[PDB]
Amino acid sequence: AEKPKLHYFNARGRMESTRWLLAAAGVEFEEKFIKSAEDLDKLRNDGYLMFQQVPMVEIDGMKLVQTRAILNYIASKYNLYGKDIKERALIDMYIEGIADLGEMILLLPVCPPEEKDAKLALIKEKIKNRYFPAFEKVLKSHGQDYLVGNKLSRADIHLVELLYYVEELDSSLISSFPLLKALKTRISNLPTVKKFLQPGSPRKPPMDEKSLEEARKIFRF
Repeated sequence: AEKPKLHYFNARGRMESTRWLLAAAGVEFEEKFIKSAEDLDKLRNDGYLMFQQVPMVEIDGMKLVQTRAILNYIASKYNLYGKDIKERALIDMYIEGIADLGEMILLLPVCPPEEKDAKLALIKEKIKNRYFPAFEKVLKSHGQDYLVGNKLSRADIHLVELLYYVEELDSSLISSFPLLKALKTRISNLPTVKKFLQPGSPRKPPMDEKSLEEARKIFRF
């Protein structure tokens, strides 16, 4: 069948968790990078972006926009979304907390510089006091290797992706959560994820100053 095609900037941004999810599911995909304002204008004008924004993923005849719509579909299609309505509820609750914290971290770079130290301070405090205790509590409550249903789900993938970003930000934040460390290690050793973490995969690097400043110019934001 049609191989999924991801339209995004050549950057992590809002497409990276989709790259993680597809790669962890063992699904081949290709990428079409938006290099210029002209590239974005053309996708807009031609009608392929419902709300004039990317990420956009072509999969199974559809042109999907909205990160959560994209991820929701992929997770169902490849059975990473639980076995029933009640398991989806747990997965949804888990990954929405991950998304909330991920949104903060996602936006720290474009945070105005006079307010950036306090944004970071607050982020670190929510990690140690709100989010990391909540997932450690889940893992300790059942002691199993996966967050939900004793079976790999999107929740494990999204969580461990976030754990890598939190390491980039501050290695010490995970130090008092041994079950999160153990999750990160096990998920990273699943063959599909291990390959995704090795060089040459579609996994994207952190944004750097040159790349951010240049893209701020090209796309005026």
